[PDB]
Amino acid sequence: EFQRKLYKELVKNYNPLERPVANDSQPLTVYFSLSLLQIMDVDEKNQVLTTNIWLQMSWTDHYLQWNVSEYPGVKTVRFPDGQIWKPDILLYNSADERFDATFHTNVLVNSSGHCQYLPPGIFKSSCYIDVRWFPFDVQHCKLKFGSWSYGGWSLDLQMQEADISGYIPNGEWDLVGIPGKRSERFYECCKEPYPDVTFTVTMRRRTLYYGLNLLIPCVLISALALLVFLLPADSGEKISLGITVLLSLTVFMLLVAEIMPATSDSVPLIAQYFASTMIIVGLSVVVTVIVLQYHHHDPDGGKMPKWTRVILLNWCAWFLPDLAKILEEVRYIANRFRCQDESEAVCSEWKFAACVVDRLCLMAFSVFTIICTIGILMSAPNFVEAVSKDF
Amino acid sequence: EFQRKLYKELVKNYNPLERPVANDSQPLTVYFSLSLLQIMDVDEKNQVLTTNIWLQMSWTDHYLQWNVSEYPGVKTVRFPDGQIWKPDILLYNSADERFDATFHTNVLVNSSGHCQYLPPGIFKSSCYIDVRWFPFDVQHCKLKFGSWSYGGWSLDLQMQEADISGYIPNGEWDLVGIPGKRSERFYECCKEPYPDVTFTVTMRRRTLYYGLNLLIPCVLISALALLVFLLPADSGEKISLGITVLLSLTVFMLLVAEIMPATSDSVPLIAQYFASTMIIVGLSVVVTVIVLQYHHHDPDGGKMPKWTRVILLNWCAWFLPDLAKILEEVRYIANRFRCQDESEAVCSEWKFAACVVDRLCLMAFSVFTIICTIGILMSAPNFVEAVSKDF
Amino acid sequence: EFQRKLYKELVKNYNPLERPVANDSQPLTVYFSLSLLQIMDVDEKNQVLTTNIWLQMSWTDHYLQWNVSEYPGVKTVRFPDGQIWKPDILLYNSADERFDATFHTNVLVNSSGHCQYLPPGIFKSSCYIDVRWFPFDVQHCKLKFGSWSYGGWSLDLQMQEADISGYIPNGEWDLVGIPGKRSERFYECCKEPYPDVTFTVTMRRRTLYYGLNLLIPCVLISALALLVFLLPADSGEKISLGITVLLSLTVFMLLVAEIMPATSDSVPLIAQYFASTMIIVGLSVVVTVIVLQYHHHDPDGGKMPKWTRVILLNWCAWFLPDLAKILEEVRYIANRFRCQDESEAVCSEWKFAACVVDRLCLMAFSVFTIICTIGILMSAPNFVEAVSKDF
Amino acid sequence: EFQRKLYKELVKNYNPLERPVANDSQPLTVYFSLSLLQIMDVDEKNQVLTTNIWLQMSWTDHYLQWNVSEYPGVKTVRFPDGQIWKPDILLYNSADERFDATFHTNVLVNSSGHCQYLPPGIFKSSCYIDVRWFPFDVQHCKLKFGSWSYGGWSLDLQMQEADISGYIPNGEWDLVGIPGKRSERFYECCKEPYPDVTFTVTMRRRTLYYGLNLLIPCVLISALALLVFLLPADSGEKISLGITVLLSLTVFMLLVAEIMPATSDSVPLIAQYFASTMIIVGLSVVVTVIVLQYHHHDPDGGKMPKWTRVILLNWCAWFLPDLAKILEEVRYIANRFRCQDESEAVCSEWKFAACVVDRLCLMAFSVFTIICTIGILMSAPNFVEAVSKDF
Amino acid sequence: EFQRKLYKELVKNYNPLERPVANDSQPLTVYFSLSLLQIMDVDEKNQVLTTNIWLQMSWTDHYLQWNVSEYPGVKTVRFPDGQIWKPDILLYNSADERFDATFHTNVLVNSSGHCQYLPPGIFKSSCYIDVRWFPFDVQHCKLKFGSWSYGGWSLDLQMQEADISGYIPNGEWDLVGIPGKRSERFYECCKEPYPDVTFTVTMRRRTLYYGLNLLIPCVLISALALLVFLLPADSGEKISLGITVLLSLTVFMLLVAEIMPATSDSVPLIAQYFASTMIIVGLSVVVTVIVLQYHHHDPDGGKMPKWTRVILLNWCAWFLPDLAKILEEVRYIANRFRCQDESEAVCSEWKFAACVVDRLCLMAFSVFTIICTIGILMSAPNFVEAVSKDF
Ligand SMILES: *[C@@H]1O[C@H](CO)[C@@H](O[C@@H]2O[C@H](CO)[C@@H](O)[C@H](O)[C@H]2NC(C)=O)[C@H](O)[C@H]1NC(C)=O
Ligand SMILES: *[C@@H]1O[C@H](CO)[C@@H](O[C@@H]2O[C@H](CO)[C@@H](O)[C@H](O)[C@H]2NC(C)=O)[C@H](O)[C@H]1NC(C)=O
Ligand SMILES: *[C@@H]1O[C@H](CO)[C@@H](O[C@@H]2O[C@H](CO)[C@@H](O)[C@H](O)[C@H]2NC(C)=O)[C@H](O)[C@H]1NC(C)=O
Ligand SMILES: [Ca+2]
Ligand SMILES: [Ca+2]
Ligand SMILES: [Ca+2]
Ligand SMILES: [Ca+2]
Ligand SMILES: [Ca+2]
Repeated sequence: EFQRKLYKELVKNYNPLERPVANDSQPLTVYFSLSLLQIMDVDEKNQVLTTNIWLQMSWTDHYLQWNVSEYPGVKTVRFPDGQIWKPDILLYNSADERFDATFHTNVLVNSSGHCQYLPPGIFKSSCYIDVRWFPFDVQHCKLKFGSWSYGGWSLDLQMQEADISGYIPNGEWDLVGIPGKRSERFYECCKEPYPDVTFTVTMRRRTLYYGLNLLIPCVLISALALLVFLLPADSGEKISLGITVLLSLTVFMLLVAEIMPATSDSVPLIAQYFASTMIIVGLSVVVTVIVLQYHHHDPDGGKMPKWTRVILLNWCAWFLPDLAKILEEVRYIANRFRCQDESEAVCSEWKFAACVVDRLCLMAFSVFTIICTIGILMSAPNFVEAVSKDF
Repeated sequence: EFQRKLYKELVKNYNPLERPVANDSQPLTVYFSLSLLQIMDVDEKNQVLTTNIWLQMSWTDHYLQWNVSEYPGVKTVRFPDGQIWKPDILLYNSADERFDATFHTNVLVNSSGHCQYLPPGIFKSSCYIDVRWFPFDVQHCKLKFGSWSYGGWSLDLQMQEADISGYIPNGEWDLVGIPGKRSERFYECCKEPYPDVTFTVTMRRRTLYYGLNLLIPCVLISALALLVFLLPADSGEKISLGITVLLSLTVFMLLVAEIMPATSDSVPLIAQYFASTMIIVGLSVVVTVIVLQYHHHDPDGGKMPKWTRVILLNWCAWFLPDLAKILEEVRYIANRFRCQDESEAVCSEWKFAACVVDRLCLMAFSVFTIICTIGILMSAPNFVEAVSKDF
Repeated sequence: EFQRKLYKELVKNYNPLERPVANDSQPLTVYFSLSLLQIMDVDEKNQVLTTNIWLQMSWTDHYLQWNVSEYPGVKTVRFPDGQIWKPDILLYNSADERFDATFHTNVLVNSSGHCQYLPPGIFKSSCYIDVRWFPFDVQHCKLKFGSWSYGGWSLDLQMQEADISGYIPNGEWDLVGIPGKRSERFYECCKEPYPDVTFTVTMRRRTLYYGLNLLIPCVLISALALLVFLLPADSGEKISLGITVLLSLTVFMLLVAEIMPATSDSVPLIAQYFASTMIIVGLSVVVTVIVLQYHHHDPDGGKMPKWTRVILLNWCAWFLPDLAKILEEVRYIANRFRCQDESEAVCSEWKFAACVVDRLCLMAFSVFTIICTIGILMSAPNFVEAVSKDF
Repeated sequence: EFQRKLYKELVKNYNPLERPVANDSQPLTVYFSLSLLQIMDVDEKNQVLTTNIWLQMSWTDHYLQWNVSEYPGVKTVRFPDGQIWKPDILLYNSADERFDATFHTNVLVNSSGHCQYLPPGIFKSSCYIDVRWFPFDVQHCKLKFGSWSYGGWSLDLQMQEADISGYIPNGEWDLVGIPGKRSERFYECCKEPYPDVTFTVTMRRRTLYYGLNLLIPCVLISALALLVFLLPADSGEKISLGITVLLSLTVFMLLVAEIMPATSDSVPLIAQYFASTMIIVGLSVVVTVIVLQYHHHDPDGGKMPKWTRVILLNWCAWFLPDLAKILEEVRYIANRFRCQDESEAVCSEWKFAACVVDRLCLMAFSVFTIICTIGILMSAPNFVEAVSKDF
Repeated sequence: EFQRKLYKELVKNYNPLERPVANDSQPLTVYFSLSLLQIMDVDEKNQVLTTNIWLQMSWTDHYLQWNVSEYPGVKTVRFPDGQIWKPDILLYNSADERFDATFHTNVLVNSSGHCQYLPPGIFKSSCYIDVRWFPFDVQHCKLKFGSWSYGGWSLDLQMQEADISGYIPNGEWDLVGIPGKRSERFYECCKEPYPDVTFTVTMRRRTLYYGLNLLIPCVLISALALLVFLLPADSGEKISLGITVLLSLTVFMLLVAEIMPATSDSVPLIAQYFASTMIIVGLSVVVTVIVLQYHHHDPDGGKMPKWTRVILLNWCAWFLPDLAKILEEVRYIANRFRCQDESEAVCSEWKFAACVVDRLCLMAFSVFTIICTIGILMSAPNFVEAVSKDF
């Protein structure tokens, strides 16, 4: 009975289009804050960040002042979108295709004339994502808020501390904080200045999934490709293994390339690792070809180099009537056998050379693989941190 | 003729913006309920739940009271969205990009002044999905409803029992119930408190599809990889089989990783199983390399260890003129043959050692595989339940 | 000149919110029909049906009655959405995220007061799809229409026969008919009853695509895997073939699982077929291992079982001075040769055993494959029908 | 100053809901045309066509007539959507989920009372796509326009020639023309007739991409699978090659099936080609098995057929004291050698038979492949055309 | 207090529908500019460009002129969408499905009557993308702006220089500039002319990602396929390697075809490279078949060509009582041995021929591969530029 009379009274001569103030040349103060319920999702490929937040706008209005004595028991009044005045605050860097995801909600007012506006939102923003240290990476995403048609001479934004109290953990990221900052900028459009409020979300990725799904299989594959050397040449399965491994590695590179963005600013870590692995395996294939070349060789058809063989041997050693016709034919067959034996002995020497080559290159490749893996993974700053918590 | 007159009369001096009550300081009561037609879908990857429900809001209005004697035969009247007052009840935890999926429908009123509002909706909600026990998993999804600009001093929500009578079975989940709960919370925004109504859907996954599509092939693949040992070394297909199996297993891991979320909170069961399988197969490859190492070996080039061979043998046994020239040459060839025979015998000893190694490691790996499979699958609490119904 | 005057006259004292009738307590009659232009699409995975239809609502209005003599030459008048009264008829079981796809169009009226409303629509509906007999399957999809805030005491729905005259063939389904049915239900919300109109679309899938793309390759793959037996053990390609076939079959199972829903209500046919095929091929691999076990075997190292060999043989047969030194050495070498020959003969016996095993298991597996394929495909009721038309 | 007065004057007593005419019983004439800027896209799978066009509606209005002498210098006036009357012309066969993609724009008027309305649009339409001759295919897509609530007695549509002057080439299709046609139809809804305007777009696909990406690899794969015959049986790589080729072909069939619709109306060309290729390769595998069967064969274990061998040979030929003990033992070993030689000779005969089988079946399969490829590709009507322009 | 009075005064007799000018026949001037914040994304497949920009419209209005002395301290006033007049400027070539992505914002005015309108937007445009030189490619995308219902006689567009000051680098493209141009066109719709403003964005792709992900593996694969020749025929892994490589190359072609559009206008570079690689590898397979044909060959079964062998040899050379019975049998066995030796020697000659063929074709294919790679990659104009910056 009093609420109705008050509602009649307030909009007697109102006009939403005016900035409500006692002095027309004195700027108005608006307190702007953010509240962050959830980190909905992150997309590296498209470079977008989806978040669920509540804005918080507060400002005092002169006209909507009423006395509590004449109107009893009524403390708070509400007004919808178009009936009163609201600041047209919205996101500068959006990717929503509608550009304003705010669900227009009510406005609360109390006798002094204060006014609150907490519009929720599922906001999409255009971060700049970097993968120089993927998966051991930390990301900085800035949300930039400000007014559009109102400037410093006519509006004045002041920042309050954000709110992470209701924050719900995501399960794929860790939140340090969302520090805020105010600035005044000078756009090449207009005379008067324009302020802005920037909140810088810091996130750290939890690496258990990407550590138990990518890295461990990669190291195991490298181990398997190292294990090829020991397989003796007699078994014909010496090179099918390596080629199958390379095909598997190619599949793996497809997988990882799908889940990463195409940024040419800086080369990523995981790409360095994959490149090293493929080069190592290719050199393994080449060495294996050399080995099978030495192993199969006709002693009578060819000969042997000197310097190579002697150096190889040194390195290995340090590391490790009618009766007359009868006689004639028997002599012949025995000589045949002796020649065969000598040929076989030379072949055996060839084979020993092949085995020593195998062993030497095996040790070399094991050392190279171990060193490269360790160095590449140590290169990441956050590694020491990420392994202490996630594991 | 009377309907028209009533409609004229009721909106003579109405204003939608007022909370309709006899006493302005006395709070209003609103009865809120839910009805659940269908569980539209669930998405583990994005962690979202899509449901089809009918809200149920009921409250009494003082102004829309009319006498039935003067207006005859008219019992119920209807009012659209903006003409009368409605509570702005909406979902707190939404993922719709429009944030309010409710299809604004009519409002029904009867002479006492009671009012009903049943707006339907395809609601999306941000559950927290867990896969610690996938596929034998049970999920708890909470839907949180409440008002936005109205508090306890001005509105009072009371909960009625939900409705699963019209529920349509999904074919991929089982519904236990949707218990509801009321609470009062204190947000770091405002002085007065705010209530909320939370419904906790419990779902259990039916495992026939995921049991006949994933687990059975995995066990069969492990069996095939066990069957490699028995393949004798003479056939060159001893290691191509295992490597092909590993490539297939990698493909399988791709498949499963696509259909699972990237949560680092806790390691999942199926990942434990896959890790065990890949480690087992890798050790199988290594053992096979060792076997082919022993089998192919030059007796004259090398020798044999003692402790290893004797222990191996024990374990196996418990488990299982010119005429003179003629004579000279004949003597020579016979001695050659005897030496060849001795070499062959030593080679045979090597081969027997290889076979016994094969058998021993085969039994060891069979035991390990069986034990690990059984233990990993027993680890799931719900297993005993899920196998009784689904199968 | 007369149209304008009529339009002025009709809305002189109108109000869209009243149910237009002579008697306020007498219910109104509404004739509701459907017309079906196209079956836009079907999605098994999400269980949705997308259709293009035209509603048909007809009802008489008392107020919009005018005399044709005073207003000459004007027969039909039109009214847009909010100016007159329309029944809020909409789909009960929708999946559109907007929940009302109807494109609000005009309303036609003629002097007696009759009114037509044909709003088009691309409607999405939540069918219950079943794949127990895929691809030889028939589907029943129900569209449920009714009013929301109007009941029997205040509205009365009557059904007319649907319209398939304009129906456009799809190319992937066949339409039998869309029988309609009326019912009155009692929802656990309200006192008065509520009617509903349900149209049951029946569809049959045309199988040429899925018969020439899935089944034929499957049978050919089974044939190829049968052809492995005949490959003699000497060629080392006896088991690579089968394993490659199994990998291909796994790929095929991936393909089919992608295009099918995850319903645990009932096991599907195609899954039965695939399971049978994989089990058959696995037993083939095992048999091949056994064969290569017998073929490669040292006669001197081991011996032979009796019962197995004799039974195998029976089944096959039914189915199919210095001179003294010279003499000594010659004697020795000849004895050596004789022993070698005997060993070779025993080896030949082993090999013959392997070949007979091959043949027997080949026939067994051919019989099993043929019988299972024929039985599984006959199991489908619609098969006899689907092969008469589609092929 | 005059524009304002004119705008006041015109809407003094207007009502958008009336059909504007001098005579109420005389029908109105509307000139309807289309203009086609771009062929946005085509989707075979869903059977949809996305286009960018400008409608062109023209009609004369009686009320908006003004004298140019009293109002000077003002020639054209503009009116937005709801202020004046417009015909509710829209697409009959749409797939947009909003059903009317027209961007409501202004309306232009000139003193005589003529009125223009050119609303742009990105229209989606439900073509009927056919792939009987893919990729050498020509497509007919019909766009059907007409009014909804206005008939012949009240509206009269007349068609003007379309406009392809601004047409922008797509790069994946070629446009012949868009002939238009008018018709009057009799829907089973209503008494009065209803006209319609149908434009029939004709498109021809440019085949360079699909000719250099699909066909050429297919023919090369068939060539490689032909090249298997020449590989001699001694090299164990005779059947791995063919099976790998078959796996590749399966992958290719997956690729092509993804990019084609599931229409069972008629079998497509590319499917015929793939079926022929797979059957050819399967018979190749079978022949290879036969060859390896003959090549490996124990002469003593078995014998040889007569008719087959003789016919094969003909076709090939047309196409292409103590001393006594010493003597005894020597006799024995020599007889042994002679028997071995005879066995080897019989084996050689077997091998020659295998080689001749290889050659004969090779020529047969080459002839079959060439003939089938040529015939299948000639079968397409448009082939001769498509190869003259695209290449 | 003055703002309110001014707002009352200005809209006393306003009408948004009039073009505001002193003279009704004199055209109005509008200054149009663009500002470019970000290049959101590019899609080659669908041929679309997504950008984030700010329009800039400026024009003077006669009615909204007020004196600053009477109204003190108020300099700028604001007006929302429908209250005042705005030019309906929008994109001609759009792909948004809503066709106008502009977020309608306020309008700023100052006493002289000047008016600004800066509506932001995430605009989608239909470029024409070309891949003739992918990845070393430069793209020209034109954005075409203009008015719809207003012409030269009634509106006059003038262009200001664009703004790239706030431009944010993308990380996948480089921006040269966005030159603008004005034109007057004559559409086949209307009498009066219509202007337009076209901005031509130039972009250059940064190639590090596509250079380290595609090209390097391709060259390594070609190297591996070259390395097959050196593998001696004795090892049975001579052709499995090449076929596995071809399968990998097919997978790679799938990958690249997915990420490229299906434009038949002109053949692309990367396709030329892939075609060359596959042809080279196929000829490699054929050569390998020839080699294995010569290597395995029965000397007694056949003979040798003359011209081929002699030319091959020249090119290689330039490049690089009872006792009588005893005697009889001994004679026999010795003759047997001699014949065997001669056969073996002829076989050795065959094998040497095979090896020389291997070497010659190896050098030929290495030369061909090197030349083709170098020539194909040099063919790109931008290559020399792109390698200087990106690397
Ligand atoms: C109306 O709302 C304002 C906004 O909070 C209230 O003003 C606050 O009052 C408390 C009480 O001492 C102060 O601590 C705060 O500093 C005040 N706000 C600000 C921004 O300074 C006010 O009390 C409310 N009630 C009335 C009747 O005005
Ligand atoms: C108003 O618009 C109409 C529509 O075009 C104009 O009428 C055309 O005038 C030309 C000039 O001779 C004729 O060739 C056309 O045939 C006319 N249109 C039609 C549909 O017949 C008219 O000139 C314009 N101006 C005025 C003042 O009416
Ligand atoms: C209102 O806005 C106009 C638009 O800029 C202002 O006019 C500009 O004034 C400066 C000052 O000398 C000139 O350099 C510009 O050339 C003017 N604009 C144009 C388009 O020529 C004007 O000063 C503003 N204030 C008032 C009171 O009119
Ligand atoms: Ca992510
Ligand atoms: Ca699921
Ligand atoms: Ca389907
Ligand atoms: Ca296409
Ligand atoms: Ca791109």
